[PDB]
Amino acid sequence: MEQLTKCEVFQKLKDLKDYGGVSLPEWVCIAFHTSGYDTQAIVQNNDSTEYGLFQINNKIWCKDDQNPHSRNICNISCDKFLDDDLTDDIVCAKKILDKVGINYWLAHKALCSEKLDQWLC
Ligand SMILES: [Ca+2]
Repeated sequence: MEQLTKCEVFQKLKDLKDYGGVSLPEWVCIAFHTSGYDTQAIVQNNDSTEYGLFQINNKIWCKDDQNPHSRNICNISCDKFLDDDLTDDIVCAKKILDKVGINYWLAHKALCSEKLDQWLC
């Protein structure tokens, strides 16, 4: 695993600032709640696997050995979301937000609405 600090996440996610109207603090909050800042996090379910900081699934967003019949919307191999370069992770996160919305990560819960200044570095 590779856990980052809150400040490292803040700096690394700069390019997501205000994307879709989501402020930087919200992205950091999303990252904390999604993978605890672990860029190598992998979570398995019966029919799918989620990868990295943004926990992008191999059912619709990326392709891996477990599911080669993935829609591969982000057109990339999931293992790409397990390294130190968040560049492609960010490119794909924007698509998820554009397409499904912030609830891909929040699941209808208001986990990143109050005291947002707490997620600032
Ligand atoms: Ca990456």
